[PDB]
Amino acid sequence: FQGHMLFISATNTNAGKTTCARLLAQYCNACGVKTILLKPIETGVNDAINHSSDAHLFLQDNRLLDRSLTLKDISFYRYHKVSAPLIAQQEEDPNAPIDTDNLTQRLHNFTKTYDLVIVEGAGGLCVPITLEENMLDFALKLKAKMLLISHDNLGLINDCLLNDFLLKSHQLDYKIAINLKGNNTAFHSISLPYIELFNTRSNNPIVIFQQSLKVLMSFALKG
Amino acid sequence: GHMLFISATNTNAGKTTCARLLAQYCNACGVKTILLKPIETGVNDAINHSSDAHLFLQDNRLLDRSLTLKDISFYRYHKVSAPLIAQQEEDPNAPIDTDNLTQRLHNFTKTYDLVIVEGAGGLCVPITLEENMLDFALKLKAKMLLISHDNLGLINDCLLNDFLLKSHQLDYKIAINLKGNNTAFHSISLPYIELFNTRSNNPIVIFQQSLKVLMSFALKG
Ligand SMILES: Nc1ncnc2c1ncn2[C@@H]1O[C@H](COP(=O)(O)OP(=O)(O)O)[C@@H](O)[C@H]1O
Ligand SMILES: Nc1ncnc2c1ncn2[C@@H]1O[C@H](COP(=O)(O)OP(=O)(O)O)[C@@H](O)[C@H]1O
Ligand SMILES: NCCCCCCCC(=O)O
Ligand SMILES: NCCCCCCCC(=O)O
Ligand SMILES: [Cl-]
Ligand SMILES: [Cl-]
Ligand SMILES: [Mg+2]
Ligand SMILES: [Mg+2]
Repeated sequence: FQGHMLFISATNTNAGKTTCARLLAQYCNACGVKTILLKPIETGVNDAINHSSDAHLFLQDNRLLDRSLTLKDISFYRYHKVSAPLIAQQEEDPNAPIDTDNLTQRLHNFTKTYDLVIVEGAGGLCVPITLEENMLDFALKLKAKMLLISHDNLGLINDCLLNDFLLKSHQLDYKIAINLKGNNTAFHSISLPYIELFNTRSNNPIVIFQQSLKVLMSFALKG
Repeated sequence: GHMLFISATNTNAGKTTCARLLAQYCNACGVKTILLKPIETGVNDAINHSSDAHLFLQDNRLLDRSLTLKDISFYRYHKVSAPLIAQQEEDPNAPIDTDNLTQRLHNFTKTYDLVIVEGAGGLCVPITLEENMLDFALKLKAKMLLISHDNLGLINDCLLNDFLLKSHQLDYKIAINLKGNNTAFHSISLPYIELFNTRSNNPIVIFQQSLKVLMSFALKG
């Protein structure tokens, strides 16, 4: 068995990566698709004090599959500073640059025992991890598939398209999904019309996450 | 005259404020500078007189008192949305004409040293079925000043835009709109910018610190 890998990134931080990741994993696992959730690099955390980081939320979902799992098993580079990882690393752990080769082995390792390995990035695509590498670079090195989450507010069109432009310029499979809040009545009149229009002319349509679980599972497992 | 297009990482980033600050500086230095907002959305001119165009109008009147809103802003809609969406809903029979707009903007270069043009929202914001703000800026053969917010997340937003801009044949600069009370920026984001700048031939500057530099940029041949 060789399992599949889905990288999850976003238009920016605080866009819905974590929530959507969980929602997708939940769906997959319910359909009998054995799915683990990973947050390899995380910043803005203090694990002595609080247990509500993305890695912690992931850990508790993952433990429904493998109770022996621990935080250190699914998250590897963790910093207090609320910043890009590179900046956090340099300040808090100067002698230990983030090793993407290491990270890759570890993420791939999970594909040996899981049908689907979901990997949450940090912040957006151009967020720097090392002197030489950013999150997009990392996703490419992993040879993973890309799910890019967008916010659902005024300004999403610009953000989606900027990211579309960057992604389509690189050799990877990707989908862009909008994280639509249920109570967001404005979206369907304000943004959705351009998205519809954009989709008629694009071979890589932008979908609405909450309405695309089945479609996105398929995408994730395609090969 | 010279033409500077002003866009941003997104809407509500500081285009209007920075545009005014730059015009103010220019005009003070004897560089005759007009401020234009050709396309604007989310406005209701009967009720509210604080639109970007209105602010521009009152600045512009220090140079030419006869000027009126309709002279410096041409497509204006109530809907708080991308212009294309606003147009289709509010004025279906009148697509935005970028050829027209270009004439009208260029026209001002005849009588002004510098013509500053505020876009709407960001670069990929659609104006017509075929064209977005970046397209428009290219058609204008204008120079590009892209304003960025100063918050957590600016790196990503700056670089995304850098990527898109550097992929096209235009001169541009990216300026961070740094709030004066923003102590966090200097330790949270600035380090990466400095680092980025050491390795890029198109460094990211801090707007409030770069008025003279940006004026020069705007007037360079
Ligand atoms: N559909 C939704 N309804 C309510 N809150 C949401 C929804 N999607 C995301 N959020 C909230 O918005 C915030 C975004 O954080 P997160 O899911 O961690 O995004 P990111 O991983 O991109 O930082 C969280 O507090 C989360 O609970
Ligand atoms: N450097 C700054 N310092 C303090 N307030 C600012 C600064 N730049 C913009 N603002 C304020 O924040 C808001 C940003 O809006 P604006 O400048 O119109 O953004 P945009 O033109 O990109 O939509 C305005 O209300 C403005 O007064
Ligand atoms: N009031 C200013 C609104 C300008 C257009 C909004 C940007 C659309 C988007 O990128 O989703
Ligand atoms: N915990 C979220 C913080 C990590 C993302 C910071 C993004 C850096 C930037 O693009 O300026
Ligand atoms: Cl669950
Ligand atoms: Cl003034
Ligand atoms: Mg998260
Ligand atoms: Mg404005």
